[PDB]
Amino acid sequence: SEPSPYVEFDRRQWRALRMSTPLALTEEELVGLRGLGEQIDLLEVEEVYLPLARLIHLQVAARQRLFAATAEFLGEPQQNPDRPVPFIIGVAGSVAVGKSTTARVLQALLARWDHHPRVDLVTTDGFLYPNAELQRRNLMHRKGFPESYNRRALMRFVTSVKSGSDYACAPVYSHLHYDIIPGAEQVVRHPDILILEGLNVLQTGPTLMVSDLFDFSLYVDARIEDIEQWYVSRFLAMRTTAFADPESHFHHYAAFSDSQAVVAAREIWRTINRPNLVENILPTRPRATLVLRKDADHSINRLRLRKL
Amino acid sequence: SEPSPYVEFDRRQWRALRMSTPLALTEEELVGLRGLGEQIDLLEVEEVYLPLARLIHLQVAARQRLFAATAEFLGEPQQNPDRPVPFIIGVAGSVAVGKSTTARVLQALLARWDHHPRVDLVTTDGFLYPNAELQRRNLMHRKGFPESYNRRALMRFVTSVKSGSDYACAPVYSHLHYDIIPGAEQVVRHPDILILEGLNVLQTGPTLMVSDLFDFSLYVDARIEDIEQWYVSRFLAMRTTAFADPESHFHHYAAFSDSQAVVAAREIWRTINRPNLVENILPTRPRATLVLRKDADHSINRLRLRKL
Ligand SMILES: CC(C)(COP(=O)(O)OP(=O)(O)OC[C@H]1O[C@@H](n2cnc3c(N)ncnc32)[C@H](O)[C@@H]1OP(=O)(O)O)[C@@H](O)C(=O)NCCC(=O)NCCSSCCO
Ligand SMILES: CC(C)(COP(=O)(O)OP(=O)(O)OC[C@H]1O[C@@H](n2cnc3c(N)ncnc32)[C@H](O)[C@@H]1OP(=O)(O)O)[C@@H](O)C(=O)NCCC(=O)NCCSSCCO
Repeated sequence: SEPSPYVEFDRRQWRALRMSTPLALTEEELVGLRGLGEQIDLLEVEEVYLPLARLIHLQVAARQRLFAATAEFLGEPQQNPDRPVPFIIGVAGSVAVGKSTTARVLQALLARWDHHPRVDLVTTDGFLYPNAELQRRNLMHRKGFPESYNRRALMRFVTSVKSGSDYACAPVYSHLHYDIIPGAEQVVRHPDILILEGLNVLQTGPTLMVSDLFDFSLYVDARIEDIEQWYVSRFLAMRTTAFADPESHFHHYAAFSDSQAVVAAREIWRTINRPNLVENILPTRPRATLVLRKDADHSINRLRLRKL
Repeated sequence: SEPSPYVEFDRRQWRALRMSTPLALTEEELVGLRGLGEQIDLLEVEEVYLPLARLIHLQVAARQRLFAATAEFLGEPQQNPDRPVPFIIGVAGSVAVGKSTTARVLQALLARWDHHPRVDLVTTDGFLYPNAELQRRNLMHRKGFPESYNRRALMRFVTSVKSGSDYACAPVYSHLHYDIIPGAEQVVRHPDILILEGLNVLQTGPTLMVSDLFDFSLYVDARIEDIEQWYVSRFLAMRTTAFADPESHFHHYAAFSDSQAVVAAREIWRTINRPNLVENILPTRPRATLVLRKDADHSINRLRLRKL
């Protein structure tokens, strides 16, 4: 036998940990959060996301006590009871694994908490370098990799917010144009909770990084072959959604046949997304507070929690 | 202007943070902790180590609330009020920087806390591979480097203790024989606080490591040229202490002249200790909760605290 920092759960065990947590989300609101391909329904929100929201609100008060201790030690004032220390959450995972929806659902739940906390959600792609700058660094084929984001700027952003700033700015990325939007900004004003979602978020290193500022993090996981399947399938579905727009950077993909589309999508997975997942994303899975394991049908039926 | 995760202090500012913290250490007890070359006196213990001990005891209660939240969420019992969750402390730094004394002094202070906590101290060299095994891996010239320790065993040890085990074993290293002592063990029995001191301790990576289990850590820092100076000087002093013992693995060093000794000590610093410090130890300085900066005279007159 051997001791471990983690505790594994199946949905039956984890759903019981919901207790009385109310369900403040309608089936229609879920739709507004549901991403293309995603199978998440209100049942999963009850048996999986509600226990998560509970665990997170238990730790928010606790986390603040810790920051209180340091404040006390330093002989500082105290804390405007209504302008606390932002609880930062990191959501990571591979492209097409569902992390985007997971973060949006988590934000909706936490925000509808009795004390109605101001909960902001920022995706890291707003921190991607503009295509022209990526071109400069010869990184257009490495878009999504750690070095494709302005990690300095990202770290400055999260640091500014958790340090108690009145406001902090983040650039905005346009998936439609496949590039940063000139002049656009997302202003975050001292939220009570900040969710940061991106491929890169849990990465660690020789310098203090955004992951070192997280008070809680989740990794959305799945069999790599399944994620590729979801990616390719989402790619074919996009021919009639995003790619169908004449303004789309990838509008030429709309006319691909099922066959040509699979070939193109598989190649991008093989040369860009798979390498990034295997080399940079997966290695960060061990440090996540909670790992959500999804089955081939996108169903979350297993979880791994870090008690230590 | 720019926000930061750290707050810098000079001794004048930091010593004021002592408040009423009692001094339960005699000048003679300090001697029993003082390492060869070290200049630490009771004044430094009051202006620097006492504020540290205070800050640590404020965070111990706070840290436990956090583990309490998770226990509550999981619907577990509660916690024998007298067999809690061990607060783990990491102490890192270069060879000859004084980290060994710093850890021993910290242990003495914390243990003499009103509620008399059971405080254990474990140095990582007990986890060094035996010379014969180092020979096997061709690492005898890399002794001290991360790959020279059994990190798997070390992680198992710290994990076992923080997980609440009744007892955990650690091998024992003999500096006199420059090797692991066959059959020797240090038994740690559910301490309230465990201090882990070693060159490697704050290292991070692709797997969950000992640093991920620390609730607080300190890095003992200094100008690299000063540390080399301290190393060489300690080396010459050892000719009449440790090396003077016929049983010493390095007994041949006792007969070196000042000149030959400096040459030998400088070469080891250049080929082993300096490379390790620069490549593996220093890069971990950013993640330490508290950095103790020492001047050429070993004096600690600056500190960097991680509030975030
Ligand atoms: C741009 C980048 C780095 C963005 O990374 P993300 O972490 O946002 O990827 P993720 O899979 O989480 O996508 C997030 C959302 O972004 C959507 N999206 C991604 N690419 C596009 C797109 N080109 N047009 C419209 N929507 C898109 C995707 O459908 C998600 O929507 P939902 O919120 O409704 O679920 C990534 O998509 C990428 O391009 N990686 C490497 C290069 C690559 O894959 N190129 C192929 C481009 S055409 S395939 C578009 C669907 O993947
Ligand atoms: C074995 C190892 C990895 C141990 O690392 P540590 O983190 O314990 O080094 P650190 O500088 O903290 O030494 C801790 C104590 O260990 C003592 N010590 C180190 N080497 C020896 C020794 N050979 N004989 C007796 N005492 C020794 C040192 O004087 C400290 O005593 P205090 O508690 O009184 O301060 C390291 O000393 C080493 O050998 N590194 C690379 C190879 C090397 O430097 N070889 C030269 C050996 S002769 S020089 C002995 C003094 O450095």
